[PDB]
Amino acid sequence: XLLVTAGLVLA
Repeated sequence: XLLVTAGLVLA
């Protein structure tokens, strides 16, 4: 995906 997380950053 294109996200905004911490911590991993996933698809």
